[PDB]
Amino acid sequence: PEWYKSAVFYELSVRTFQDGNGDGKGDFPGLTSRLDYLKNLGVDCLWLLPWFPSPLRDDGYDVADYRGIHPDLGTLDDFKVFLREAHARGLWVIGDLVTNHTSSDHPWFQAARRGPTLPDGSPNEYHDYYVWSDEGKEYADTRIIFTDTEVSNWTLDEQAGKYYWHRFFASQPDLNYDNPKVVEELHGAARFWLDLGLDGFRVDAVPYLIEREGTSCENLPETHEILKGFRAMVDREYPGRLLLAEANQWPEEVVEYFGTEAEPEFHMCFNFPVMPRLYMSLKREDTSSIREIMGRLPKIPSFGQWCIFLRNHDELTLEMVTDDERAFMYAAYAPDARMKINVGIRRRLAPLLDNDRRRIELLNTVLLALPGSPVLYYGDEIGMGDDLGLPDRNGVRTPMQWNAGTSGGFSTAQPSDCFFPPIQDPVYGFGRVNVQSQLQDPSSLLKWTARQLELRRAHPAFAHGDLTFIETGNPAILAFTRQYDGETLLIVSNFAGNAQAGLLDLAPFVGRAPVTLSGASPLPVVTGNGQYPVVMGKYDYYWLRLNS
Amino acid sequence: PEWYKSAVFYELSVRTFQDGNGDGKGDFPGLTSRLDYLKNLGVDCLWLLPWFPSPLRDDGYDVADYRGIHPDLGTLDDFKVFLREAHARGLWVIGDLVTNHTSSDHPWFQAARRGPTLPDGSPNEYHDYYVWSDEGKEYADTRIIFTDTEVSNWTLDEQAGKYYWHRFFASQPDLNYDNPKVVEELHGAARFWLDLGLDGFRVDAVPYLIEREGTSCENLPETHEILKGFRAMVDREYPGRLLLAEANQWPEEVVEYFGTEAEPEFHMCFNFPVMPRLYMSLKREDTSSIREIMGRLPKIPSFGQWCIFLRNHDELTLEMVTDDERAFMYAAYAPDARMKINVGIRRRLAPLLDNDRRRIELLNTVLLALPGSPVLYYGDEIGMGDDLGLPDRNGVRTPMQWNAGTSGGFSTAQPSDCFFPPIQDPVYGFGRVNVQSQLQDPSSLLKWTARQLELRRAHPAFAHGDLTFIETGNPAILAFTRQYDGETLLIVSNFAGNAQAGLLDLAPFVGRAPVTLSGASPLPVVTGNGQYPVVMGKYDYYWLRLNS
Amino acid sequence: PEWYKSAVFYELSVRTFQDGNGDGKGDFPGLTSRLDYLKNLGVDCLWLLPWFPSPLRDDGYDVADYRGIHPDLGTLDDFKVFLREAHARGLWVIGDLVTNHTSSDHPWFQAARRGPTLPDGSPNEYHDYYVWSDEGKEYADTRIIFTDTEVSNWTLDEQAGKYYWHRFFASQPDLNYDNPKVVEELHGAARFWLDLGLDGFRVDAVPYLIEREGTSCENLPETHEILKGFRAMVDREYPGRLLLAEANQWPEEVVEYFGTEAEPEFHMCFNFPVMPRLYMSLKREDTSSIREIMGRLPKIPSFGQWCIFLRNHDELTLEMVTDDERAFMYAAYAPDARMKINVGIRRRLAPLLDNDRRRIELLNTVLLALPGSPVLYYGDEIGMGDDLGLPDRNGVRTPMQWNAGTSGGFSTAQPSDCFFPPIQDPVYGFGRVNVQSQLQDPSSLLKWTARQLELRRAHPAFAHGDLTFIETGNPAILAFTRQYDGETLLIVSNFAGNAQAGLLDLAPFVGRAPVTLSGASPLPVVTGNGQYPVVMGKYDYYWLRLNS
Ligand SMILES: OCC1=C[C@H](N[C@H]2C[C@H](CO)[C@@H](O)[C@H](O)[C@H]2O)[C@H](O)[C@@H](O)[C@@H]1O
Ligand SMILES: OCC1=C[C@H](N[C@H]2C[C@H](CO)[C@@H](O)[C@H](O)[C@H]2O)[C@H](O)[C@@H](O)[C@@H]1O
Ligand SMILES: OCC1=C[C@H](N[C@H]2C[C@H](CO)[C@@H](O)[C@H](O)[C@H]2O)[C@H](O)[C@@H](O)[C@@H]1O
Ligand SMILES: [Ca+2]
Ligand SMILES: [Ca+2]
Ligand SMILES: [Ca+2]
Ligand SMILES: [Mg+2]
Ligand SMILES: [Mg+2]
Ligand SMILES: [Mg+2]
Repeated sequence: PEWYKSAVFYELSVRTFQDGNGDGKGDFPGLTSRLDYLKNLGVDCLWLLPWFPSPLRDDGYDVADYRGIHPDLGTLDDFKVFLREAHARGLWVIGDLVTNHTSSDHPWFQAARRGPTLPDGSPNEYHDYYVWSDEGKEYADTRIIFTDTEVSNWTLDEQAGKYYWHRFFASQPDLNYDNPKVVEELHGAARFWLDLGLDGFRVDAVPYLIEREGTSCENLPETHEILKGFRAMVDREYPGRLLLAEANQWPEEVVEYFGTEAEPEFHMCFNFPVMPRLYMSLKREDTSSIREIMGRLPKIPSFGQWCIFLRNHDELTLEMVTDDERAFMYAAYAPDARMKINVGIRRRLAPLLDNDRRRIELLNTVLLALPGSPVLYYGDEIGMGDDLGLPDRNGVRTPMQWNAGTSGGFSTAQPSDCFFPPIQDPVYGFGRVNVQSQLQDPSSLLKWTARQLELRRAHPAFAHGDLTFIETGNPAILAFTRQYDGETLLIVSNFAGNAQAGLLDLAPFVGRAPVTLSGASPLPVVTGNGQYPVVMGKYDYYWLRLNS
Repeated sequence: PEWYKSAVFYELSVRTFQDGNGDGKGDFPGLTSRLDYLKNLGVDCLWLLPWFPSPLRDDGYDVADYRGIHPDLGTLDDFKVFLREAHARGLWVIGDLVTNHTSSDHPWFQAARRGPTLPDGSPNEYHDYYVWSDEGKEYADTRIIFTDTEVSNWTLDEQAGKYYWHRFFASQPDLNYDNPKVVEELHGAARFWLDLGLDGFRVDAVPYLIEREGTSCENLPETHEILKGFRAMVDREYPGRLLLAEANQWPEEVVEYFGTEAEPEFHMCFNFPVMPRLYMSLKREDTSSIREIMGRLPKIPSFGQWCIFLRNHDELTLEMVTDDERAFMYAAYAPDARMKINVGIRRRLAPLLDNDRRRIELLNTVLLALPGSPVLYYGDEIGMGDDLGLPDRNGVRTPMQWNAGTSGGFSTAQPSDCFFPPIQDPVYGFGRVNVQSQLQDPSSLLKWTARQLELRRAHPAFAHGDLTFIETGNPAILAFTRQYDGETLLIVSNFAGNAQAGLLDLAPFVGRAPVTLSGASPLPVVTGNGQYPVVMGKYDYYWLRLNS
Repeated sequence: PEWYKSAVFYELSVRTFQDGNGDGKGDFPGLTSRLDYLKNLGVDCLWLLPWFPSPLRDDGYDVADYRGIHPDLGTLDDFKVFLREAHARGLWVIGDLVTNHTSSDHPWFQAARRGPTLPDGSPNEYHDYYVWSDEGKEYADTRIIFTDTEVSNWTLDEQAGKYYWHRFFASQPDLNYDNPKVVEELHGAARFWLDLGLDGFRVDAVPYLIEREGTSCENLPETHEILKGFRAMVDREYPGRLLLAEANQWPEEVVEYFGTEAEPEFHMCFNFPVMPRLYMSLKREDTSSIREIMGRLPKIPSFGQWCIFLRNHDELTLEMVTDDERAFMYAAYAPDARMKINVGIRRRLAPLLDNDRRRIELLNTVLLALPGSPVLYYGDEIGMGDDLGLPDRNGVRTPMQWNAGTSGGFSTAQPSDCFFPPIQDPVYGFGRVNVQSQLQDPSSLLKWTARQLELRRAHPAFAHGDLTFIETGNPAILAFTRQYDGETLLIVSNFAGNAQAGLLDLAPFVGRAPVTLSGASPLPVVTGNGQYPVVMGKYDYYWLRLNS
């Protein structure tokens, strides 16, 4: 199969990973010096947060120049060396393609805001790069994403004397995909990096490209059409590259972003629908929603692969759960108002689970066992915390924690001069949570992650198999099979914090012996009616094979 | 009107309030020395927990003798002084009538377990006192109440070689109320205490008296009949005395336990329907469930009053809430499995609200301003915590905390020798939480409670007026009026942790000023459409009078 | 800008914070061991009370060696370790420079008092260090500061047979700043500590340096000139250090102590004029004094920052308020004779506000929201009380209360062996009020204070913004805006104990939507003419931003 189908992805932010020169900002040289770490961990493809020139009002997702390297990060030369050394070690690298909008500081908007027509009466060709309105009445009753900050998706520009559209911050005016010069402007952005050897893109905020009156301005067919065309371009000019979609929508609409066999869109999309149901189930001690929401995902094209994930650099999003499910999530996972933002909970994986390794390991094993390619968020493999004193979603973007030295090993700059402060609290600060500690610790979470990815490489059914759920007679116990190329894996997992009993419907497997993938230790042979009694300890995960 | 309509109740346990003599067990001489404190708090009626002789397998709710005083608590003489001194201070006292069942140790059951006929052939009249079955397949698919202890509501008696019935523990066999001799053993048990001057009874577990095949064995019309004859008795032989029912059922089944004007039952029932919705609304910042369960309550007889309460000696009960309501409450209010028992949450009021006085005060103001008569659980007026290392529901029955001396002022005996250990943790311990502390502190929870009761007493609409909810334009803001004898109170309460805006429908009251009950500070008069704009700070409660 | 404009200051006393060796006295080893506490609280600069050798007749403000460490506190090595550990955590430190006077035990004064001419007939260079009069009739009609102790500002030295000047205790003779050798001795004291890395100085009693006949001997131009020279010396030889002035004068004279842009003096002064008016307004429930006094303060130099404080190690000074205001304050806050001392009230914050956390929280938020940098008095963040059985102002200097073990955690010596006895009363004693308790209490005053500072960090308009008072129609409601960097904060505060309504004049902000800084909950958009109705609870603080 395709290479993204067997990849382990790792999300990181250059500005925040490793500082080479002491100025308190992460840079490409520093990242380059930590590629062995990543490769040794089991990671195949790096996804880098936006690295472009930017005023950084949205941490670099407000892009001022698509064909360069933000000075904080080094030079285009440093980037090219980084990418040569990543491929040297057999890693792929994808970047973040911000397509729905640019920074207000981008030259195109600096131009667009001079008005429709130029001092000499000739049309301003850049005015139609963005979306203007005289009074801002259009696209009413359209959802506001950054609700804690924006009262409107229209904002009046003082120089233009008109309103411009923005699905995100006001300093992030939306591009106009009804204008064909904009479609080409970002094909050209794509070519610039694909040409240098980048292996693909995470494509950002794709559901919000085209706005149409009388609709939600999400998932519009006019939007999908642009993505089909973006895929046809890459498919022709750069075979083998990866287009990955950030499309947090409900199951029926998400699968649309893969396109069809006849008309392909994305190769992979994040599985936003299952993510919140993992957390809900852990609290409810009941994995129904996991099974229900996955069952609502229609089959995807041949070339398609899901990207599975526990957390990332944004909040834990509650946009696409029901109202009762959202209320449950704030109650169970955000007991401080400060942990809420913009319809989601802005916390890291370990804090979200009360720093309980049994529960952390549990969800990571579901992450590695569900059908897709997993993506780890940087620092989650050592158990990093968060700093909710930082604004917006930056509390989960604090410096990587490398050792107990100055600034957690992130920089020789003082923690007060680092672009964000390395966490220093008594539970998750870098005197306790760092890579150097966990490399010497024989039983560290980091060592555990490495070992678990290793276990998964051994069994291609994780990467490529189907998924069939198994009845257990106990909602605390989720059980399913993964079949691929002759091998059958049984995954049994307890989402309860005490011992749980189950009776597994192993009818199709009578006469087979389940045996542990780790240590090749066999269980009683399935007999009789195949209803198989099991007991599990708290947050237990059973990775088993069903014999030939 | 009736005295229980204007009364403030207060629930305590003699074994646990005050130890007079130094042996570690609270007693009636000790309780007697604290009547002045209770008088000064603003309390009118003491409800005592079961004081009868007993092996204490359900803390005295397993009664071995309905006509005595448990030796722990002193003697029947000590009882008589206590009731003289309480009455001398204008206090009413009601006992706990454990009707549905007795202790296995009661001399009734020791006789009934010797078989249907005696060793000399004659028939054993005590056998039909309890409910029996040879195989114990009757009344199946009936709910277990103590789901964490009892596997079945039938248990084999080894000597009588049959099964007996028990809705509660196996040492608490149900009484057979088909047998009219049992109805008369409890009438005469009631008569014993009423003859001594006791002002009433709280009656225990009244839904579960009669059991019949093909029914749930709850609120059976037969059970109600027995209650009707109990009130008919008391109305005749002891006018003015009080019958109060513990009936945890859904709004439509609970009002039945009042009877009708023509056929009366209880004077008072505990308003269980609203109790869990108070907590949900605080966590959801959504006061909707309060208005809906209050709305499902049908009007009650003329003589009837609700008994409003936040907590008691039992768990917070999750039996009469939906499955999603129950699952939400576990998430929001029971982070540990230890905190759970028997479809409920075994935690004191202050721990339930994270010791946030602003929240504690809010639920109290709602407790004091809903229609009915409030009952305070002992020690919640100084903010006692709990001890969840103690079995069953004992963790909310730890000794009262009077001062910072030996065992919190409860006993001269060591904490290890007290019947329950006085709490000594750094947050709720008697070094931090005690009555001497809060009589000196000008602003303690204790003095706040005494003053809020003082303020309530000044406005009889609180105890007898009607309830009209009011539209606020914000699920977080609960607003209602109370109307009685020409007074109109307006009770606005924020259930959200941040500031909240609201538009109150004061259309009926255009032209009238609202003014504070405390301080006589008037707000702007209501005008025009009477949509009254209001802002509220976190957890704010506005007690206001609408001028005339 | 400069670091002290963003700093949160914290005032502590080494002898009283933490004893690191069991001898009952705080020391620098002990204070070093508590630095993570201050860091995690959100403190940036530690103002340490006088740490010099001294007989402690005024608790170390009678200095006897400006270049050493009082043996109670440890050695100069201990001081160096403390400064290294403070800076290693991003904490600045400043000392208390006692410029106006030395101890009578100071070597200089033991020398000066020998007479103008030594036994060998040669002159005594140290006689002219202090201020001498032959009959003590100069500067008559000049205020006595320590009115409860000192009957005159001239006292007869037994040995010199002349009169020496002292604005303070007779054991604190005033230094004579007309002698330029004196001026050099305190530039030299400054240099010593400024050379070890200390970040600056709180400068004690700076109005009273120079005395002149026919004046008040306050705020004289000759005193300001010496202070300009002190600023010049630091500006040149130690750039970036902080000079903070203690000048309790009337609003006009206070501002002089900043100097001018051309001839600079102090970087910061305490905002003494506003401090009493905060208390006046809380008792009157009328905030006009807060506005009248704030508005008599002229604009300050570019480098100027105000230091805001509620209480400190002194008495609550009533020196700079009218006779009627002072009589009110005595009536409202000094019921017992014992509570007055020298034109002022000697009580801690929490006793002053009757331990009402609502009122403690209100004034703390005004402290954090007025223009300036805030300074917290140690132990006030946990609600410490006072011991008015101690003499002078020591009642507010009792040891920090850390846990509920021996002496409250301050020392392993018994309370009766501690320099001052740690409080043990039922309301404020370390058994009820201590750090460890309040770290476990999910709702403690300590956590509140930490979180409120974090709220403040997030909005630079608090440190840096301007201030426009806003009409409300209700004197009980104090409303103002803070504008900086185009972020606009609206801060509304109720100073009364019941609900209050008002009409905010928000005309400059029509079309803006106010949202809570905590939670982002929106109030209605300002419409119409910006007359915005609000209702507030008792002692409510609305902390709002005006979303643009
Ligand atoms: O709807 C799902 C999401 C999409 C959005 N995430 C992406 C789009 C935004 C584009 O500027 C950006 O802030 C964010 O980091 C990106 O990863 C949003 O900001 C998230 O908070 C949210 O969970
Ligand atoms: O359904 C309401 C309830 C009734 C039951 N409460 C009473 C019945 C039990 C009788 O022995 C007794 O333990 C309990 O204290 C009484 O107040 C039960 O134990 C509670 O858990 C529960 O909230
Ligand atoms: O007028 C303001 C004040 C200054 C003075 N405070 C300082 C000067 C004194 C110098 O010896 C000292 O006692 C006090 O602690 C210092 O902080 C005075 O003692 C206070 O009572 C008073 O509030
Ligand atoms: Ca768009
Ligand atoms: Ca029964
Ligand atoms: Ca002087
Ligand atoms: Mg760098
Ligand atoms: Mg006793
Ligand atoms: Mg010491």
